[PDB]
Amino acid sequence: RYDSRTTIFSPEGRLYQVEYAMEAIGHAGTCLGILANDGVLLAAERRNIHKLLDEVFFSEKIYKLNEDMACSVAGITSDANVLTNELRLIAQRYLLQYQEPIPCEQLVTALCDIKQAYTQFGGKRPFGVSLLYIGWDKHYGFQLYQSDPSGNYGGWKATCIGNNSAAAVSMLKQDYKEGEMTLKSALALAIKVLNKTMDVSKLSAEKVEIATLTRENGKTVIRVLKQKEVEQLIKKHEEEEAKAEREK
Amino acid sequence: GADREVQRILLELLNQMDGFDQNVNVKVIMATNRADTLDPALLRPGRLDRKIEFPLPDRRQKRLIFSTIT
Amino acid sequence: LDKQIKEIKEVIELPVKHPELFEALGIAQPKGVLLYGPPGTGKTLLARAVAHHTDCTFIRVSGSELVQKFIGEGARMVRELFVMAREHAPSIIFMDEIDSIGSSRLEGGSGGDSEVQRTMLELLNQLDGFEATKNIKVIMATNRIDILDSALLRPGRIDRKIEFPPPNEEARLDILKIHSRKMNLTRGINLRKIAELMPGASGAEVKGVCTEAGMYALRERRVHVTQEDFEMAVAKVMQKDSEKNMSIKKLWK
Amino acid sequence: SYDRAITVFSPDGHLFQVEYAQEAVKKGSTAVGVRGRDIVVLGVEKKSVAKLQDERTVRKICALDDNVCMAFAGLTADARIVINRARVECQSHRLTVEDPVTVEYITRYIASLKQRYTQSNGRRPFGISALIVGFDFDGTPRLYQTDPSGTYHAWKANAIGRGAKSVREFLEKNYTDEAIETDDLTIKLVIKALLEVVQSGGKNIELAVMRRDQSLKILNPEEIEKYVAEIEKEKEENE
Amino acid sequence: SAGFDRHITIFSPEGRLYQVEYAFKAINQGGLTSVAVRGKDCAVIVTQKKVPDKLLDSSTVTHLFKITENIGCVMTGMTADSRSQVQRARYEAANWKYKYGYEIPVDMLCKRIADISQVYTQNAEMRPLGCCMILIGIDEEQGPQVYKCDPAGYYCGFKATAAGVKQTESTSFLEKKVKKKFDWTFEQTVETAITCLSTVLSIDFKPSEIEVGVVTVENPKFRILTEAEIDAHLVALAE
Amino acid sequence: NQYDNDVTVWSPQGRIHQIEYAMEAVKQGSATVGLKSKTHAVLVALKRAQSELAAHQKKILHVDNHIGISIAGLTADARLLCNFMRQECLDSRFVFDRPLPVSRLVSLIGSKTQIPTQRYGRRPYGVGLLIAGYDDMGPHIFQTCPSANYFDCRAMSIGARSQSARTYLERHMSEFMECNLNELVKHGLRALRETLPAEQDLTTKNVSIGIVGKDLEFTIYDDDDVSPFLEGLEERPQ
Amino acid sequence: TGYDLSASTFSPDGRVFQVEYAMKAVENSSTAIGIRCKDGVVFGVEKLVLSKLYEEGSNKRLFNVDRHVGMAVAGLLADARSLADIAREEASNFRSNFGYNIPLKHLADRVAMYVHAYTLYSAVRPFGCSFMLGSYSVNDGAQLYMIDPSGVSYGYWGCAIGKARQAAKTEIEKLQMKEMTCRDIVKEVAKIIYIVHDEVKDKAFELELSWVGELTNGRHEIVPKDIREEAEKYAKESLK
Amino acid sequence: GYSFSLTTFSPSGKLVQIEYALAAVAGGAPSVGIKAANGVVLATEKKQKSILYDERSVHKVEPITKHIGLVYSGMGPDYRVLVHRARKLAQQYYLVYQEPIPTAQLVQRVASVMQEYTQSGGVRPFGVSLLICGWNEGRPYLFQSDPSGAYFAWKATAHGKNYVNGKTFLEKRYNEDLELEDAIHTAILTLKESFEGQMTEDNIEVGICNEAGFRRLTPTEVKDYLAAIA
Amino acid sequence: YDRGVNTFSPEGRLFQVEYAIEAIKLGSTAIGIQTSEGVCLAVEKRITSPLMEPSSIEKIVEIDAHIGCAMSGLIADAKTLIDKARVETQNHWFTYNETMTVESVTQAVSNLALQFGEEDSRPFGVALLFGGVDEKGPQLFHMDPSGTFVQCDARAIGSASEGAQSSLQEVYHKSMTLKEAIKSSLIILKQVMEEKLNATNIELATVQPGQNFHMFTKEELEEVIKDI
Ligand SMILES: Nc1ncnc2c1ncn2[C@@H]1O[C@H](COP(=O)(O)OP(=O)(O)O)[C@@H](O)[C@H]1O
Ligand SMILES: [Mg+2]
Repeated sequence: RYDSRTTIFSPEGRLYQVEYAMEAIGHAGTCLGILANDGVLLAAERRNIHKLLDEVFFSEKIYKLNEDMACSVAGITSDANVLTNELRLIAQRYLLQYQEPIPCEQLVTALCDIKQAYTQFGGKRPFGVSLLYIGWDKHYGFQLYQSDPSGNYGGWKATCIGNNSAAAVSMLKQDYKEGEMTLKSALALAIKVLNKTMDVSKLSAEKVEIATLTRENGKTVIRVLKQKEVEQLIKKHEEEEAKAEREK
Repeated sequence: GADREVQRILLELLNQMDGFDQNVNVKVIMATNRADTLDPALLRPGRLDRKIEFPLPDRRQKRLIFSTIT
Repeated sequence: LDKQIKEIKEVIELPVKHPELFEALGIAQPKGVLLYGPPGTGKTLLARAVAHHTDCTFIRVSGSELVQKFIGEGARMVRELFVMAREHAPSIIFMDEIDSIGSSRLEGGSGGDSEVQRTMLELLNQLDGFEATKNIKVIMATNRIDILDSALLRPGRIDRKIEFPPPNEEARLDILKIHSRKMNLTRGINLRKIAELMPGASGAEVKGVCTEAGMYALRERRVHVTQEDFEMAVAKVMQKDSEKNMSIKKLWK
Repeated sequence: SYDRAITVFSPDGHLFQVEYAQEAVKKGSTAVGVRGRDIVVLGVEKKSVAKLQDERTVRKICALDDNVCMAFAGLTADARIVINRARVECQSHRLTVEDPVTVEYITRYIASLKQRYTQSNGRRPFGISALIVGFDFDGTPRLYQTDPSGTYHAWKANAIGRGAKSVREFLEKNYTDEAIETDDLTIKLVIKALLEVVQSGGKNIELAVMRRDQSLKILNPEEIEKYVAEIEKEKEENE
Repeated sequence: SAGFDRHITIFSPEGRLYQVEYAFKAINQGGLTSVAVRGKDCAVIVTQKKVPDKLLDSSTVTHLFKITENIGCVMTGMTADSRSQVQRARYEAANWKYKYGYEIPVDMLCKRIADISQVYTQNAEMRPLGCCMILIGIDEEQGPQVYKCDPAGYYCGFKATAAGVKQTESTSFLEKKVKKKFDWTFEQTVETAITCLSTVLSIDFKPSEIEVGVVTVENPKFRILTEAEIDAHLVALAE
Repeated sequence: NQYDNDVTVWSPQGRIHQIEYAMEAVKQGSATVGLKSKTHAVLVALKRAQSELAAHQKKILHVDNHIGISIAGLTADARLLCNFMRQECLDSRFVFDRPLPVSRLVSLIGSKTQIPTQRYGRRPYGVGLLIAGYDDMGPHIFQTCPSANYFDCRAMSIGARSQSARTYLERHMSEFMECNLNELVKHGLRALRETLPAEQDLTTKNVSIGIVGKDLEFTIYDDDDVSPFLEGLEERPQ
Repeated sequence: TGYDLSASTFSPDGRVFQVEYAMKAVENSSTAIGIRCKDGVVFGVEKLVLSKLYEEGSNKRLFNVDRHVGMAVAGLLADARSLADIAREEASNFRSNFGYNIPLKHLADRVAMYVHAYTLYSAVRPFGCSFMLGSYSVNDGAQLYMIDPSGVSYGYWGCAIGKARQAAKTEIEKLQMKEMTCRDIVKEVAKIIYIVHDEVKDKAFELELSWVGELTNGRHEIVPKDIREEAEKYAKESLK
Repeated sequence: GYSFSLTTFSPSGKLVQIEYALAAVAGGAPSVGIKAANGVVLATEKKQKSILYDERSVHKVEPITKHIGLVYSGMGPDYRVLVHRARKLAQQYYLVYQEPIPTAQLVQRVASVMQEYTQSGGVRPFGVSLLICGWNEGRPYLFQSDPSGAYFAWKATAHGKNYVNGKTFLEKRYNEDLELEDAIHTAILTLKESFEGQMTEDNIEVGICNEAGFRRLTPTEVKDYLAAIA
Repeated sequence: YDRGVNTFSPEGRLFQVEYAIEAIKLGSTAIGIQTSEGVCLAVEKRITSPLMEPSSIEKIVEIDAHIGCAMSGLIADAKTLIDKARVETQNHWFTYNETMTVESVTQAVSNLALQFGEEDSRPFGVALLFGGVDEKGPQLFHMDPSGTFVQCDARAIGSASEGAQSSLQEVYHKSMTLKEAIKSSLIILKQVMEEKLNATNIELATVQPGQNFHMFTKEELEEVIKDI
């Protein structure tokens, strides 16, 4: 059977297994890299919904590769964990060799390349994880990247994957902003898209996990948003929709 | 093909369960050994009206069964 | 389903009820519509309603019924199905769960099907050849459109797509009122709360919840229902009593 | 005995999986390369910047040498893999061999890599074809094509991808046997070919030029639109 | 049902490993029972030596083995698998003495054997060994221990539960014997074991038809009871 | 068949039909005949013709000053085994300057052919080999088969249409034992003739000879060498 | 067919049904008996011989395992040859490492381990042969062990393998095999081989005798029946 | 379905074999682990097929470190191999960093090995759900790992037979400020709800992590909590 | 009996490499003639387009200054075989300083061809024709994916090999001058295979014992075209 093994093409040449990996990503928790300037953000609402969930790390979706590198997670949980460990390993290799921070595109290409190599050989299951990168480097500064199971990578200023990914990117292209669209407007737009995509009326703070990178002192900081800031962000978006109602 | 065919069997069974018209007084009862299995779509309350257990006869019940046959 | 019913009313009713515009426009009438959504989302109900209002005859044959155990039978059954379609003249043809044959086909091994594809291409010829498309239309339903293929979807073939998302708050209210219209309600019933306490309802499960409230009333020999009956009926029809812990967040996230 | 695999033959002898790789290449976008009198030009189409997308990151044209460049059309993951291999091979050959790299050697290396990747069980072949243009043909321009069958050929001008059937005939229609004087003329012909883009707009065509002695040259959209305007003026002559 | 049982490293839809259950269907090995009993100062194992033909030398037909001066073993399963498991236990015990300087304990030995069965259960490279196993040993000032290890890869070494054809009747008889309070001497323990064997098998039990191993805190050297001792016990219980 | 894909699976018949199919692969080859005397061991091969202008394929191989072989089967496996005999003869002579005894060489060939018959995913060498040798113990003619069974034989014939030659060799078994070199080689030629159809007879095109003796090294004879051998032999009447 | 396709998957019912095909394979081959006399073990093996194209002693089924260890096999001859080489390897390993002669029990158990291990791996198959090993250690006595394709190593005072195991065993059972000496045992073995279908349906065959014993100095030898052929005369006298 | 092979995807993106492993889970031994204000309590049943089985011979709560306690879902031998690996991994971390292994990090490494077994075409995962109690930097931690290689943090949870009742129990029978004694009482109460048949010192075993150290309960203490109480 | 060469059919034939002969069939033809004056090879390019560089298709190759090669089948596997033949000639000459017998080159390439189920991939789907000279005679040889090889005086391989082979058999004899054999080959290829001769799709290569230079025919086909 063609679809049973990753090394067999369709008669049309398409690969069924990586397609199945993307339709898997279809189940992933909604998470996006928002459109921002002089800053960047990686909002990733947590699908984890249960009272006794401890969330002791307070972060299970956004993982900091270094103080200038953060990545998102959308895919198989264990595959995502081992992949994030491999990201940290590769960044460590580059830094230990050069004593310089790794560029965004180079690290993204390295991970996607090892992913493609894993998908290419037989007897091995493709990594069913797609992910996003927010970073700042010497060559290009602020960058957001998207990567798929096949090993394909690309640059997106604002993108979303996971649950209703198509709808999310659709309304992101709908009310698209550019230029003066700074980090705060990025938080507002991320709040908007998260409330629209999620079915929760008055989206709860614990259900969403947001992180952001900002160039402080030239050394940069990556802050994962705590409960309070998410709280007034969501409350401000709610009163903003109330304001939109007031126009009528 | 056997797997796809058994899945179509289950789907046709559910379609007939929801599809038997009103004013027809047919009752449908299913037996099972485990009941921890069985698709919740069939266990959907819109077509399951009661779930009755028949555990192994214990004391008293074994006595009643033995007396009844004997 | 007001948005869905308006789209389908256009696509189906407008040609049969008012062919002249299409003759005035010169364009041939659209042939068929595909419906996709979660199971129980009134797709068959809506198709049946359209069949009723446009006064055209209703013929239903499920895709699971199409398979059969023998080669050369699905082709025959589809062709004669459209024979009944033509002999009944103004009519609509329903293929519930066409995805059962509109599915992935076995790509080699210890065996193969080769007949699901054959019934598919036979139906594809029948609707492609616009066989006597005078007051005859087709409609099919598919669960989780993703499993379906684009072979029937190719432009000159079936023309329109419809989505049947899970009912929202207002839709749940309407379904509750519609099905409980016959029920013997009691003062103090607040159906809005029950609708709120049922996020992500499948529409048919709303019929399930009202049937369950009636069953609770019946098992106590009451011919009347209360808010409490619907409230504990929600507890059984929530359908995640067997869910929320089959390890979903894990290994899938 | 049908295909079902990579290392078994159909009863008539054909290997179906390499044909499937050919079909996978056929799914890819257009890519039409030529070599002129002295310069080699390339133009890639169907950029389709998705608004929120920034086009530059994908890098539809990649240079891996002191002087050689083109991507590989098909699945871009295999393209990046073979890009890394081409980087490694060109740098190693330049460092190790008494003389620098030549286009023929790198083309043979890529073909052999594809063949050795195909010739085994449990190893998915690279379903990507490419058009290599190099400078050091003893200081002459020349063009090769690489096919996932692990095969390489030397064209005067070739097209692969979605327009492979069309543009090739277009080439056969007007590839002038007179060597293209004022290689700008060959670049205008390439622009006319790029007017046959998948979107046919011509406003997002990414073009590269290398005069067989120069390094990599990149054509900006405005100066490429200048050649598009010259081609349009030539086309309007039919009046 | 078919499919989750063709290979060992596949779970059933209910999560059942079919092949581990399959391996239990050769532990029957019609003819052996292997009753094990623990008494206040002794540990006894007895097996039903079912000799099928006269020409065999009865010494080689034995099914009880020893690798420790104070540890005895009895097997129940396919004979080649039994002897291979005994050799593996000998290997492990020899490694333990060579490493730690003192002989392996009974609990640790059975755990190691069960872990070997487990690693062969989890990996599809090899069939798990189809035979169950019982040790008797002594732990320092702590007493006699009887341990069981099966192709399930797990151990519970407890009190008895003979892994022979007469599973349930023998197990229930041992429960009933221990379900009533009584003392436990070496003679009483061997009497309990032999009574279990006789009542579950109902044969006349000639002395050559059974084979007994035993350990005791009075003399911790694991010994196989002679036919004279076996017949003395038989006549003691008969009267 | 369910139990006939590989050599590792046993049939209910108490057989492995893959080995049997290797035997059929062997009999698919053309006939070869071997016979020995107290003086010489001779083998003859029916070289299959490819066309009237192509070389008739070699079927007698020569690796030793005192040992030769005649093959019937896939040329790949036969020549791999020939290179194997090259290796063993060479290191034996290197170790103790001794021309390797043919019997132990045949035993080694059988042992090394047995390995594919017990391992999954490796075809047994589907060839049958006739081995002629002379050693300090005597003259010797063996056969080796993909079932790895090795046999010693005074007279013998393998391949297609071999039954008539086998019967002829049985009949003249009473003769070979004190036959000289010329009588033995002529009887082998007639035995190979027995295999052929009526219209096909011994000719230098399809006949190859290989001879080892107590006073002569193993040598192969072909068109220019076979021509003296065939002349003077009785023709085939109807 | 069930799951009886590989000897590593435990088929329906504890019986693998894969090795129980190797026993059928052993059943195919001709009989081969062996008797432990007072001072030695006599291996009497009949090998069916098509006198056509033969070499009056080719491909004999008697082989030397060790200078003192003799053996007999029934079943596939190639497996017998390879495992005879393996047994020679094991005997040489013991001889080199321990500095003295290998006990027959340990050699038999190690060969049974080899057989049992080959029964298990999926990529390999069990041997289609059952065999019987004999030796005499002048220090303590005589040893004999018979091992089946499954790897079961058991002792026999007298044993048989092949196409007539039960018939040959019944013939052996009435021998006064308790006390007599191997010399008459050779004749007993020959006539027992001949009484069970010498040439009734199969045209011709040859009889080979292997002998280890104290009077034979304790080493393994082939009985030189060329002297007066007394066992051959006895076997042909067994005509009635 | 797509379960006979471990290294392939289904058309819907599911690798059916691992949810088959999770179905083997929750069919095994019931067990409940909760986190109190101070310590962490894990309880599991000990009920064998016959009375002959000396249950004290087979402990189920195992101390990985003096500060770590471990409980499984019921897959015995797989639990044993995994607990051996976990003990060795904890030892490696203890010697490499010269500090005891963090509870969360220990669970991470264990789940990493678990994921390592979730690949190739000739191996199978250990169908075991693991409950880990630990103390780290004065903070109590309760974690759960599952054969898929995923791991999560729970204030309270349960797995094994009749696990949904334990989930509801810890939903309404829990508050995060529970004392240790009341935590053990809640654990034995949810064990009573989930289990079938009575219990004594013989039938249950419990391990408690406190910030000073972890310890598995003696059966006498297990009876003290289970019997004469609740 | 379809998975590979490690399976034997009831008739013994391995049902994998018959498909390798059929893969020989799907390739374009190649002709070789062995004459006392010289050994010649003719080869059809099957040129897809004139935009192709005709010499880029390496269906005619020079193994060494004393041996040339043509072949039919799969071009990549053919190139691998050609590469091995060249490195084998290089190594053997550099070590022993004696000329590699063409038969020895066939032996080495065949020994490589026996590397799909004989160690530890798939049969090399290509058949080769070698034409060479040596200190003892000018020879022509043919070999196939099975690893067997044979000495031929006039051989045809590839598509439609039967008709070309029949014509080659009918025209051949042992006393032809190389000119007459060459011309017969060209007229046969013209009549049966594609069309009239042209430098774009046909190639020729000849070898003579005393000529280690210009092993090919190139830029001189003109005299043929007018006088063919
Ligand atoms: N929006 C709705 N309004 C009223 N009834 C509904 C609605 N959605 C579902 N139902 C009820 O649920 C049932 C769904 O049946 P069907 O239409 O066959 O579902 P599907 O088309 O998904 O198979 C119908 O009988 C209908 O009465
Ligand atoms: Mg419906």
